[PDB]
Amino acid sequence: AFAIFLIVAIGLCCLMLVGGWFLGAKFYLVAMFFVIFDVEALYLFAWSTSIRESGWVGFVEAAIFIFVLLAGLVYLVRIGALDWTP
Amino acid sequence: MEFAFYICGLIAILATLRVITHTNPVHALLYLIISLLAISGVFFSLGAYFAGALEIIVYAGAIMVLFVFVVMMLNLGGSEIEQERQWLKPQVWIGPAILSAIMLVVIVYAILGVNDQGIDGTPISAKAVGITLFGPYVLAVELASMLLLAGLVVAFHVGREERA
Amino acid sequence: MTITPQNLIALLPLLIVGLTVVVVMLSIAWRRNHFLNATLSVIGLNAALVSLWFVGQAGAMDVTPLMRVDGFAMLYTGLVLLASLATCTFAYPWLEGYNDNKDEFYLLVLIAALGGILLANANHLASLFLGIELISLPLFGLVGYAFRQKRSLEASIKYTILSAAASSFLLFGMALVYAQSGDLSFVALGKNEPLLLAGFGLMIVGLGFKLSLVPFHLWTPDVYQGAPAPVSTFLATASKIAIFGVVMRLFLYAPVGDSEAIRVVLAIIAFASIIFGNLMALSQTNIKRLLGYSSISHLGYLLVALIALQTGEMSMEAVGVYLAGYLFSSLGAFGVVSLMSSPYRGPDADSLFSYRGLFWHRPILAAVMTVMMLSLAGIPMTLGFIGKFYVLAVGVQAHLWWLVGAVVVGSAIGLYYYLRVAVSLYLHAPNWQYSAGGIVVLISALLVLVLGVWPQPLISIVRLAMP
Amino acid sequence: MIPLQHGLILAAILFVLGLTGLVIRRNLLFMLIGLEIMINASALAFVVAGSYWGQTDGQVMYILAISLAAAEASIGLALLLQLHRRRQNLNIDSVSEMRG
Amino acid sequence: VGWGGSLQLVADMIKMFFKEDWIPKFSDRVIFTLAPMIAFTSLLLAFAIVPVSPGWVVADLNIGILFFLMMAGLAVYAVLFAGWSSNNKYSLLGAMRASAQTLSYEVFLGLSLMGVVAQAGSFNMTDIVNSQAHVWNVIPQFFGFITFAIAGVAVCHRHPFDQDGYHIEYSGMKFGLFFVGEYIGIVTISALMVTLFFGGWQGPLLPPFIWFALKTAFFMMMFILIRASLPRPRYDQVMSFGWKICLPLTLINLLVTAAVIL
Repeated sequence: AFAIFLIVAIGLCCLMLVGGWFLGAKFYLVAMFFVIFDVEALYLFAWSTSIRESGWVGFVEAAIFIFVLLAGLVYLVRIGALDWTP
Repeated sequence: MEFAFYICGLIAILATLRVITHTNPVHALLYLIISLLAISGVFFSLGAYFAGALEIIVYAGAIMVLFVFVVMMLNLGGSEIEQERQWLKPQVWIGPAILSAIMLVVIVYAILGVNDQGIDGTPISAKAVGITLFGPYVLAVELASMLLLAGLVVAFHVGREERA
Repeated sequence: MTITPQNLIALLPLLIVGLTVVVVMLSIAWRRNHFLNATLSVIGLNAALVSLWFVGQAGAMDVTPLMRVDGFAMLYTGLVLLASLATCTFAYPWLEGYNDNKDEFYLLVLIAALGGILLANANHLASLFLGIELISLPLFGLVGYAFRQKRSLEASIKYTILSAAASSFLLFGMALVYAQSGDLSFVALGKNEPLLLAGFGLMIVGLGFKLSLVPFHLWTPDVYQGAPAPVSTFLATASKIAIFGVVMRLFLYAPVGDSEAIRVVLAIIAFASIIFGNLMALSQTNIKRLLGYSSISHLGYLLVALIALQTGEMSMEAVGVYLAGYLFSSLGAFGVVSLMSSPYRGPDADSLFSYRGLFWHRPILAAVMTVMMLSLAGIPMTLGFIGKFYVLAVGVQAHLWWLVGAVVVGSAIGLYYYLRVAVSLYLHAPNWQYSAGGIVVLISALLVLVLGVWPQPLISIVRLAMP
Repeated sequence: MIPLQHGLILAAILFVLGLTGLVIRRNLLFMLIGLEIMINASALAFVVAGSYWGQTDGQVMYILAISLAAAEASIGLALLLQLHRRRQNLNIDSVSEMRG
Repeated sequence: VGWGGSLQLVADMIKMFFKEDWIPKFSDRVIFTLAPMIAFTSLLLAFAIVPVSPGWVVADLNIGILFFLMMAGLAVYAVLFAGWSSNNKYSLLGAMRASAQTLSYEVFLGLSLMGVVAQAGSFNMTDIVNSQAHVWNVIPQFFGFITFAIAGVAVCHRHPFDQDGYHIEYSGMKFGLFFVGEYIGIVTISALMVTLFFGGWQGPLLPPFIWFALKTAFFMMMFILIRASLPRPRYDQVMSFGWKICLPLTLINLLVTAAVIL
């Protein structure tokens, strides 16, 4: 299962370590955009898990959620924060 | 899950002692990622399936990437070590710890007063969390979005660009 | 439950303001203009005031389990909206002299209005958290607006670390209560074991930072000196006005607040807030630190009413009218401070020694500061006296003799610094929206005078709102 | 089986360890780290509180708790950018004007 | 040499071993030993959720898709820790730039996969591969398909070129370790592209397990084919045609699927 496979993987990692020692700036803010937008889209991860039974009210709810998110992205692009970057 | 719960809690308890104790910031970042993977093990020990995976995607995988970015672009390694350890004497470290001790033991006494009533391994899947979030908690999601969008405006403003 | 048109009419304040953020953000990305953004933001907040009438057509009802809409929340939404209206009219004259990016200001104030009008409507512990943080993020960022000074950034950073710390105390307390109780809904809570009470004390810590209580008041001087005066109008009035509503509703609904174990602790905090405010407030020669010191004492008088909410039904209207009077007094005073900084001027030079004269410089504006400054104290012919009078009556009604005595001796101590500023505006001397800013503070001066001499119409509004 | 006190004790210890870390250490970076260590400890209490009763009351605002943490962390890192850009010292006593 | 084309890779591995490892002075050691593992082991454990067959799925853990995204997040920590261990400005800014590109194109993969999740209605990978009983999830999510392909080849796969010198500082057994990891990385993206979008375990007339693994190679080879086909773009241009034209695509595709399902 998962635990057996993880134990096997970490044992192989320990074995290859054993074999290895036996043989002998600025404009990062695009990054911060990610950090917002991961948590924004994490609510969408919950919604598509049960789209069917939330139904149209959840659909209208999710439409307004991503419209706010898409309006924020257009603001980011059209300001000039999100462009060519270091 | 009981031994799994215990080992993840002690790893989280210990790695947290390390991150408040250590000096090298990158080692502090590394020990706290150990803490965050330990907490996801705790969530999966308890049964919160949409929290253990959720914490690793975001909390150990989005927020701390931004922390790592700032500590390598300041290039602060090699400066402010000697006087920074001179400030933390063990006699200084003892002082506020007794302050935090008072509330910690009161909480321990307050939580030991109640009965056990041990829960079982109840599995809580994402099938109902997405239902409950967009049902009774419908307002929270939309207003929660504004919390992030507000963070975006202030982070562009305080992270304002210039000629340099 | 699902969405019915009754729920949408009830939610109309949270909706108009949210639609305003979207339109303001689109307008910023389209043109990046100060005039259009100020007009668009003030129109949305005025549209929210108009739509308060439409939710008054709707009765006392729920939207979700998170929120409960009553007539109490109608009045608190109104207080927050006029403060947001007040802060944008005071920000245009200050921001005309700002060098660049002059348009993010209204976007953050609009987010803070969403946060304020979400703590008015509360029924579940989570809505309490979605509201506190929605308003903090603009207050995280707007005290750091114009970070080009050496103290705005200082003030922003001190408030940032401390407000995140309070939110972490509130959240940890919020769960330690929910361990005993099966639900976090205010009503469903309490259905006196130490863990519930211990969880309650943690929420008091996380709430008493933002309400500026006695062991948490240390932020209120520094950021009030550091922040721009337009931000101080919002930070003095709207945040704590909105926050006080949710902390009162928790004790009214929750049966645990009926018990005397929490009551004694909050009374001692209220006792010490009055004393530890009004004694350290004397020595200050800075007007912004002076108003920040008085804020601690005003929130203390609100607490000595709140402790006797559970004894007699007059405490509801007492808290409401003191909040209305406290809004008008602080808006007039902080508007005059901001109106002295008609350009950006870099760091504004405001001090009690810098306010010698000011009657032979600008006579009308000195009269407004004097009227409001006498209204803060307890002098009659001002709305602050009627608010002071109800909190004395509430303390007499509930036999809180030490607490009502603290208000009187706190008033006796606090008369001194209000009167110096009132007379220091009479010593010997050492654009269109600016006229609009003068109109706002002059309108407030007329209101506090006529509602001090003639206070009945404001009581009719308050008893109309209270359930 | 794991009872309430064992889980919540993990939550309480982590909050105290978080809070302690922020107070003792000088650098603003470690103050921000302590904020994250104490916002997850509160969230750890909520999940074990929300999983005691066996419903979806933990994961329904555990996400709001980390949304606050994400927004706080983004602005906190931005504040340290401007702080090192103005002055090369990064301790909080650098911005400590208007004393008393 | 070997008589097989893939067996020459094994030859290279032999030509990779028994080289000594030198410790650079004034450099960290814990990331020096662990930063190889995050590029290797993390995508190796992205193969713990691949149902090659219902009798030979690696792990029947209750949530599949999230455990893919988790690893796809930890993929950025390896690029950073190698750059901080290099301790050279020529490598420092390149590691920052390479990690910025990974963070830029990590956004699209989660939002592209939710459309397939929504039409399947679940995360668990056995529930997916029983949903592909008659029609695979490659007809409806064409936009989700192309964006997941672009997001897969952006993360630790050198398809936009621009890779600087941040892996130069490792040249011993760890160079082969990164190389083994990226080879393992490309087969899991190809396998996951098949078993989540196409149908694994189908077999209309031939053993299904063979019928799937056959498609797996086709994508794996196809990625190599396009790697050698498309030239290098400008590093400014990938961010210009990143968030502008990819983030709206997954969300509008998710709404189209929400209208189709509902």
